[PDB]
Amino acid sequence: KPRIPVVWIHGLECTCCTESFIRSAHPLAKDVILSLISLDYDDTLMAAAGTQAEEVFEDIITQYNGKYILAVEGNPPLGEQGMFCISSGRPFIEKLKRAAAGASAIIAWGTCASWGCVQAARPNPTQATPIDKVITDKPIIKVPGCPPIPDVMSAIITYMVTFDRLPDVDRMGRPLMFYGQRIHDKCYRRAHFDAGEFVQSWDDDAARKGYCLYKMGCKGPTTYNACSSTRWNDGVSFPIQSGHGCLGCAENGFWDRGSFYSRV
Amino acid sequence: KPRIPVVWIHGLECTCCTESFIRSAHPLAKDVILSLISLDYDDTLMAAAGTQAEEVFEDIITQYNGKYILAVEGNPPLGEQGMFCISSGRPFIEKLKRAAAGASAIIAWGTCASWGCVQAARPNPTQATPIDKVITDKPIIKVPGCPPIPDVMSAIITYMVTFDRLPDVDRMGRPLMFYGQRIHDKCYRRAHFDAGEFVQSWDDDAARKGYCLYKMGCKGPTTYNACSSTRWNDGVSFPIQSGHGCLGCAENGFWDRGSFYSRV
Amino acid sequence: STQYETQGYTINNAGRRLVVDPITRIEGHMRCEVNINDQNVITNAVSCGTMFRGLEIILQGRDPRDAWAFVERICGVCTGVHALASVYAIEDAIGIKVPDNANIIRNIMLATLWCHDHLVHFYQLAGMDWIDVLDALKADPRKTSELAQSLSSWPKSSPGYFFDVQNRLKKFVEGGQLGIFRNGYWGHPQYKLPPEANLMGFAHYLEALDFQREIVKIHAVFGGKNPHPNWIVGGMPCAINIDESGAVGAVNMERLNLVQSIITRTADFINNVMIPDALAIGQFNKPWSEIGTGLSDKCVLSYGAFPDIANDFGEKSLLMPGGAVINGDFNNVLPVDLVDPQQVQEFVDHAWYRYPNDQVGRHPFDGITDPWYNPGDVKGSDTNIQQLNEQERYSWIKAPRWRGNAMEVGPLARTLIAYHKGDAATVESVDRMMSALNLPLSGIQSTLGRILCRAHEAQWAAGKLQYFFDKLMTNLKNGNLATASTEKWEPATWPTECRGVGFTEAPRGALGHWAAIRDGKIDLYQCVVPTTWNASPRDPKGQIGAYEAALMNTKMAIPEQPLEILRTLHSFDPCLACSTH
Amino acid sequence: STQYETQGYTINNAGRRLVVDPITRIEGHMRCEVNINDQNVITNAVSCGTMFRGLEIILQGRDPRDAWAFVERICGVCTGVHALASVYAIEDAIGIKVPDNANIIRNIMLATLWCHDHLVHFYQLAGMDWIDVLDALKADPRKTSELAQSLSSWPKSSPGYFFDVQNRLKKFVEGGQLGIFRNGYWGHPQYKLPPEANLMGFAHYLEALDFQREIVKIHAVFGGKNPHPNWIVGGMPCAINIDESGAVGAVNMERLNLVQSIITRTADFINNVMIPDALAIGQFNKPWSEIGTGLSDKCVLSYGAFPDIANDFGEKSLLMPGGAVINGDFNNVLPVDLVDPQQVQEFVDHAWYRYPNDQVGRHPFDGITDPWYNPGDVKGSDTNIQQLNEQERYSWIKAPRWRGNAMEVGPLARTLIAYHKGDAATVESVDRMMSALNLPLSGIQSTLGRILCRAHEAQWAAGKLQYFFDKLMTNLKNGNLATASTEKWEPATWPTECRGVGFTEAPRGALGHWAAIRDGKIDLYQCVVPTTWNASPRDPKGQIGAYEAALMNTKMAIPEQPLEILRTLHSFDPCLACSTH
Ligand code: SF4
Ligand code: SF4
Ligand code: SF3
Ligand code: SF3
Ligand code: F3S
Ligand code: F3S
Ligand SMILES: [Cl-]
Ligand SMILES: [Cl-]
Ligand SMILES: [Cl-]
Ligand SMILES: [Cl-]
Ligand SMILES: [Cl-]
Ligand SMILES: [Cl-]
Ligand SMILES: [Mg+2]
Ligand SMILES: [Mg+2]
Repeated sequence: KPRIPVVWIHGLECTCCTESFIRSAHPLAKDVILSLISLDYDDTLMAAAGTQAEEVFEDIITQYNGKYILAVEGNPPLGEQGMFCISSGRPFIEKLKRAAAGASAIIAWGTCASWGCVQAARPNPTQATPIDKVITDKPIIKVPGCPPIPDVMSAIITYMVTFDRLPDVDRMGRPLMFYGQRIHDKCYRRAHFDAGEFVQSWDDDAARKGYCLYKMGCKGPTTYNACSSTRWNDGVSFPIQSGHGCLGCAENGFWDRGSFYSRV
Repeated sequence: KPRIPVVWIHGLECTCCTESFIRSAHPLAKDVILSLISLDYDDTLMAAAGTQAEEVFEDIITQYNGKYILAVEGNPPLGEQGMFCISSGRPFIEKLKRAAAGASAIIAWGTCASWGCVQAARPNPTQATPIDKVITDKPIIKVPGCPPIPDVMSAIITYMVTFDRLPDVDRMGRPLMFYGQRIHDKCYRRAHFDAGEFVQSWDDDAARKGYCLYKMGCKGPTTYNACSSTRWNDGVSFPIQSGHGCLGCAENGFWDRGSFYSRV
Repeated sequence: STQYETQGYTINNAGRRLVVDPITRIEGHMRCEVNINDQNVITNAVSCGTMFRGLEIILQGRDPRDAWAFVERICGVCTGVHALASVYAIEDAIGIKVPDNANIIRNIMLATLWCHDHLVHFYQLAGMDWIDVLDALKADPRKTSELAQSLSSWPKSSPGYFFDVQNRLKKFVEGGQLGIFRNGYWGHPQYKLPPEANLMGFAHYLEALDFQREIVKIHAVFGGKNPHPNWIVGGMPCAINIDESGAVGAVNMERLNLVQSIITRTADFINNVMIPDALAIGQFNKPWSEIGTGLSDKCVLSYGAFPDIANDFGEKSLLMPGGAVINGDFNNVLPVDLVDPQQVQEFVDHAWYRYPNDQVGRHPFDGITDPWYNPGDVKGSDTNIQQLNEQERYSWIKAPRWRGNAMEVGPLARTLIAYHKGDAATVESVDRMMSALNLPLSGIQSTLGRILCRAHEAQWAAGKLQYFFDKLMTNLKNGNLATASTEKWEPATWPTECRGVGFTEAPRGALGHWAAIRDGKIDLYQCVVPTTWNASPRDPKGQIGAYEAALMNTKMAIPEQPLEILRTLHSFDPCLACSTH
Repeated sequence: STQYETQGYTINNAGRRLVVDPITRIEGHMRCEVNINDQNVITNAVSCGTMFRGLEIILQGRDPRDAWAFVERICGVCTGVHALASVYAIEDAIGIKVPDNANIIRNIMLATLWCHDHLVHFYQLAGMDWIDVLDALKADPRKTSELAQSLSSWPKSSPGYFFDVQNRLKKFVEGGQLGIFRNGYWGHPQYKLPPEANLMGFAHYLEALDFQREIVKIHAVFGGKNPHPNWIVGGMPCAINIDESGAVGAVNMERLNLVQSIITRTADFINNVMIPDALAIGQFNKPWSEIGTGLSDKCVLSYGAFPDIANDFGEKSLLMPGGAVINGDFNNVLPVDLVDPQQVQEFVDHAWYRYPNDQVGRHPFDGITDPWYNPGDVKGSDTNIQQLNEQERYSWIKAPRWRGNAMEVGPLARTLIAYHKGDAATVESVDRMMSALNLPLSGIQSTLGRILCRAHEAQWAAGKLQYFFDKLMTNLKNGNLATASTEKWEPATWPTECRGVGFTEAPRGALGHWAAIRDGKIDLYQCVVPTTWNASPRDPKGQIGAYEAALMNTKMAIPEQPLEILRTLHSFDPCLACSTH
C-alpha cells in the first residue's frame, strides 16, 4: 500500500526539530520513515545533493501535486530580498511558496515555523517571519516548542496517518491534544506552588526537595505544551523536573517576554 | 571481590514484591544478581529444591553468620501455631527467626513485610503479623507498597552497596529518599485539586481531561511513596495517571481505611 | 501401608518415602511427598499446599466495587487475572454491561499477562530443569552460534556474544558464590542437551529476564502499574481522549503508540526466542513426551476466555474455547455451566477445612471457608511434620471436581479442548508442532507437551494482542471512546440480593469467582483457582488430582535428587498462593 | 579566468564550473562550487554558507544569565555546546567559580554530546557516501553474517537478521517510493564495498538511528530535555539529594542508576558497531588516505576541553589537549591565547559583512556583525546566484585566522595536536590504527583519516563518561553534593564592566564565545565556531580555508555526480547554522 508523500523543507533554523523527530521512541523514527510515510525530500537526511536533490524536489511536487504533506522546519527571512537564506541560488521564500502551492496541508514544526523563535527575537536582524504570515491559503498545523517533544511529533504524525485527518486545533492552530492545557495545569510541583514552597536560590534546601520554580522565573503558568505530562526523551524528564523553570519555549515571543529568571 | 550475601525468604505473600524486583530497569535485575549482590537463597528462583535448598540455607547462614542481609517478602502468621505457613514441615516463623538471628540487617519488602497487607486486613484469619512485631533486635528497613516501585527497590539496593550503609529512615523505618513526601505533595493533578476540578463519575468529561481523583476516593493525600515522581515501570505511568485514585497501598492498614471509593 | 486403585493407577504407600519441601521455582509454598519402590518408580504421590491467607473470609462485608483490589492480591505472578474475574463476577451479579472499549482493554490486559507469565515461567521457573547451566561453561561459542542460527532468525547469535555470556557465567562462579545455581542438580543423567544448547538456553534465560520487564508496560498504560494494576466495576478507569483538549491527562495517541511498540517487540521475542527454544527442548528430550501424562489423557477442563463480543460469555464470543472432556472421550467436548450445582464442587475430606458433611462436595455458591489445621497422625508432630498422612487431611488446598471427576486445567487442557472442538488455528499449530518433532499427537499429553503448549499459547496471545489493539483503534476511528458504564455504580441502584459468576482462563487454567451481594455488601465470595484444580488433594472416593496423577509411575535416576519430580510439577506452572487464597 | 598561488596550491578558475547547492546530509545551508580542468581534477573550490540569523546581534542587551539559552539555539545538532561555552564566558567575565559536581556534570554533558553527535554523523550524515544502499539488495545474508562476525563481537549478526533487513529494504523500494534514497549516487565507481558490506552497513545505519535516542537520556536527567537542555551560570540546576526527604524531587540514586545504564549501553554500541565499521571503511577505501588532505598537513588548531580540575582551564587540567601547529611544523605545538588580539582574528573581505576597513582582521572583543548582502556579479541577479564571485564577497561565514594562518579544526586536528604533544593514549591508538590498515602515519591526514579520528573520539568520549560518572559518585560518597554557586547570582554583585572568554572543543572543533558585560547587560557577544574555521572564505592575502583546500586537486570520476566532493566535505561534519550563527 503506498505511503503518504512528505516533503520536509528547512529555512532559517538550528535543526532542533529534525533532531527531535529522530528521537521518537514510539514509533521509532526508523519505522515512521520505512512504514508510515514516504519522506521524499529532506536536505538533512537524503542521499542526493545539488542538482540531483533538486530533481527529486521538482519531481515529487509535480507528481504528487495536491497530495503531499509539506513539513516546514525553520522560517523564511524577508530581509536582503530573502537572501539571508539561499536555496539553490535563490531566496528560500521562493522554495517555500513552490512547495506550499502543491501541498494538501502544512505542518509548521517548532517555534521557528510556528512563531519565529530565536532569530525573530529583538531586533530580528533578518526579518524572520513564521510560515502562516507568508502562506495564507493552506491548512497549517502549528506544533510549537524549541523543539517540540519527540513523541508529540510522532504522535501527531501517527494521528494523521491512522485517522486520515488533521488534528483538531485551538484558535492559534495548535493541536488540542497536546497544547490544550498549560504546563502549570499538569505540573507535579503544583502542590508546592499552592503552599508557597519555592526555590529561592539555586541548590538551596528547597531545590533539593523539588520545590516550585516560580520565583526562579518559571514560565509554566503561561505556557501551553505537554511537557509536564508526556515528558521528554521517552518519559525521562522535563525542564522543571531537572530543576530549571520553564522558559516558555512553546509560546509566541517567549524570548522577548523578559528575562527567564524574572517572575511571571 | 566477593559480593554481599543476601538471603531472601518468603512468608505469607502473593509474590508481588519478587515480581516488582525483577522489573527493575536500571540496574537490570540480571545485573543486580550477577554483579552487585550475591543472591544466595531465594525459593522463587533457585535451582535446588527440598533437602538441597535447605542445605544451601544452612550453609549460607552459617558461613556468612553476621554478614548477610536478610530480605523478607510476606509475613508470618501466628495462628494455628504458625502452620498457616509451613516451611520444611515447620512454622515459617521458625525459619524467619533463624534467618534473622544471623543477619546484619533486614529489608522488609512491601506492605506485607512492613505492615501486614491483605492477609492482615479484617478479620485477619491467620493472625498475619509484620516482621518488626516478631523481630525486635535487628535493624529493619521498611520498603512499603503493594508492591513497591521496581526502580525504588533497586535504587535502595544500589544505595546500600555503593555507600556501604543503610539508608536514612523516618520514624516508621521507611527510607526518607523515596518515602519522605506524600503522593499528593508531588501529584501532577494537584492544579485540578486546588481549583476544585474533580472527576465525579468514571469517564465523565473531567476524567477525559485528567482532573483530580479526590472525589473518586484517591488516598494520595495520606500516602507516602514515590509514585507521582519516579512513577512505575520505567517511568511509564502510575495509578492516578492512568485514571484510578491511589488506594493508599504503601500505608499501614490501607485495606481497612474504608472503601477505596470513599473520600479521604 | 495401604494400596488401592483409582483412575487406572495403583496407589501404594509402602516403601521408601521422599519429601520435597520446599518446592522451589514456583510461586508460593508447596510440599510434595512420594513413595518409591525398589525399582525407583513412584507408586504414591502427595500434593500439599503449605500456605493459607483467607481472602474469601476477608472479602465478607466489603463493598463489591472494592473486591477486585483485594482479590488481585491473591497472586502477584498471575497479577490482574483475579481482578478481571472479580469485575466480571460483580457485573454479572448487579447486571452491568461494559462498553466495547473496556472489554477490548480487559482482553489486552489478559493477553499481556499470558505473554509475560508464560515467558517468565519458561525461562526463570522451569528452564533450569532442562538446561544444565554449569555445562554451558564447556560449550564452544562458534558451535553455539551455529546451533542458534539453525533454529531461528533472532539477531543475537554471534560467536562473540555467546563467548561474552559464557565469560559472564565463568566470572560469576569464579569466586565460589554460585547464588541461585548453588547445590543444583547439574550433571544429572536426565540433562540431555549438548553444551552448545545449554549455552544457548542460558543466554536466552538472561535475555528473557531483561525483556520481560517491557511486556508489562502495557499494564502500566491501561492499569497504572505492574504488578497489580487497577480496574473498575463498569469498565476501566483509563479514560480515552485522542483529539480534544486535555488529552495529556488521558489515554492519547502517544500512549497508544507506546502500547503498539510493546506489542511488536513482545511478539518478536516470543516467536524468535521462546518458540524455537521450546522446540529444541522437545528435540533433545523426546522421552518426556511419554512421562507425566497424568489426567491429560482422561479429564481436562477449560471455562473459556477472551469474549470478543462485549458482555457475551457464550461460545460464539469466547476466542479461547471452553469445555470439558471426561473418561478419555475427546470426541465429546461437554459444555460447562458454572451456576449448575452438580458441576463444579469442592471437597475438603483431605484438606484443612470444616464442612458440615465432609463426604460431599459443595458448589461455590454454597462454599464454606472455615480453616481447620488438623494433620492428624503424621510422622512427627503438628508443628514438625516429617511425613503427612494422606489418608487424613494433608493440604490447605480444597479439592475441586467437575461432575465428580478429577480434572487437569491449563495450557495443555485448553489446547486439547480447542483441538477437539475443531478450532482451525489450534489444529494447524498443534499438527505442525508435533510433525516437527516426529511425534504422534498423543505425545502432547505429557510433561513435554505441557511445556510445548505453554509456548504455543504465548505465541497465540501475542498475536491476539495485535488483534485487540486493532479493534480498539477501529472503535476510536469511528468516534467510540467510552470506557465505563456508571448507571449502576451507586449501591442504591443494585438489587437488594443478587449473585454472579466471573470466569476466565488464567495463565495456569480455569478460574472462577462466585459472589453474592446482599444489602450493598459482599455476603459470600468463593474462588476456585487453576492450581486449586491441579494441585488438589484427594476426595472421598480416593480420586487423585492432576499433579499426583502426573507423578505416578515416574522413574527416578537418583532418589535423593528430585529432578524428575521437579520437571513434571514445574510443567504445570504451580501457583500456590492462587491455589489456597 | 585567473590563477594565483597560495599555501602550495594553484587556484585556477578556468575550466568547467560545477555547482552543488544544496549540500545535503549536513546541518543547515551550504553551497559549494568548483572548477575542474580537462582531466576532471578540481583546480578551484568555493565554500559558501547560505544562511544567517544574527545571534551576536540578538544577544546585545540580554541579561548575561540568560545568554546560554539564546546561544544554545545556534545549533540543535551540536546542542548544548554553545550553552557550555556561554556559561564559561559569563563566569569568566564576572569571576564565578562553580562547584566540582557542576563541572563534572558539564563534562558529562559534553561527552554525551560527542558520543551522540559523532554516532549520528557517521551513519545518518556521512554513511551513504561509503555504503551503496541499493547494492545491499544483491547481498548474500549468510556471507553478511560471516563478515559481521569476523569484524566484531556485536550480538546482532544472524543470517536471518540480515535477510530480514534486506527484505525490509526490498519491500521499501519495490513500489518506487525510495524516500531518502531517491536519485542517489548508487553504482558510482567510487562505491567499493562488496554487497555483503553494504548490507552490514545498512543494518548498522538502522541500528544507530534507533540507538542514538538513548544516549541523550543523560542530557534529559541533568538538563531536562534533549535537544536543548538547560544550564545555569554558577553550575547546573539539577540539585542532588541522595538520602534525605524529598529526594523524589532531585537527582537521586534512581536517576543516577539511569545515567549509568545509558553510559554502559553507549560504550557497547560505539565500541562494537561504529568502531569496527569505521575500520572496515578504511580497509576497503585505502586510496582515500591520500585524498582531501587539505590543511591537515599544514595548520591545525585546538583550544582544548574537559577541564578535570574545576575552574582551571590550564594545560594540567584539560583532558583534551589544546595547541596550534603552523607551516607543517608538528614538532612545535604552539600555545593558544584567546585574549591575545594578534591570535584569533576574523576577516570579512570575502564575506557578506561590513567592517570600517575590510582589509584587516578583528579579534572577537573588537568584532562587528553588520550584515551586508553584496554578491557583486554572479551571472544572474542578487536573487539568482548562478555563479558566486569568489573574487568578491561570497559567503555568510566570516574568515577566522590564527596569527594570520588558515587553520583546520575538529577531530583530526585534535588528534594531531594530542599525538604531537606526546599524549601516550593517543600515540598508541593512532599507531595501532594505522598499522592495522597497513598505512603510513601520514595517511591519517586525509578524508579517510577525518572519519577514523571521529570514530576514535566517540570511543574516547564513551570511556570518559564512565570516568566522569565515577568522579561524581566519589564526591557523593564523600558527602559533597553542591551543584551551584550563587554568591554572584545577583547583578548588584557583578563588576560594572567586565569581559570574558568561554572555550571548548565541540564535536566539530574549537569553539569560543567572547562576551563583554556592562551595567548588568551584554554589551558585546561574539562567537567563532568550528565550522566557521573550516568552511571559511578567503582572506585579503587570498588564503583558502580548510574545506577549499581539502577539495583542491581532487579527481572526479563523473563531474555531474559530486560524490567525491560530498565525501570530503562530509568528512569535516559541516554545521552551517554553527558557522554563521
Ligand atoms: S514549577 Fe513552574 S509550572 Fe510547576 S507549579 Fe511551579 S510555577 Fe507552576
Ligand atoms: S489525584 Fe489524588 S494525589 Fe493527585 S491531586 Fe488529586 S487527590 Fe491529590
Ligand atoms: Fe527547532 S529549528 Fe531550532 S531554533 Fe527554536 S524551533 Fe527552531
Ligand atoms: Fe508484595 S507480596 Fe503481594 S500482597 Fe501486598 S506487598 Fe504482599
Ligand atoms: S521551556 Fe519548553 S520544553 Fe516544555 S517545560 Fe517549558 S515548554
Ligand atoms: S495505590 Fe500504591 S502504587 Fe502508589 S499511587 Fe498509591 S501508593
Ligand atoms: Cl529545503
Ligand atoms: Cl517566537
Ligand atoms: Cl519523547
Ligand atoms: Cl523462605
Ligand atoms: Cl497493612
Ligand atoms: Cl520501575
Ligand atoms: Mg476457594
Ligand atoms: Mg561570529
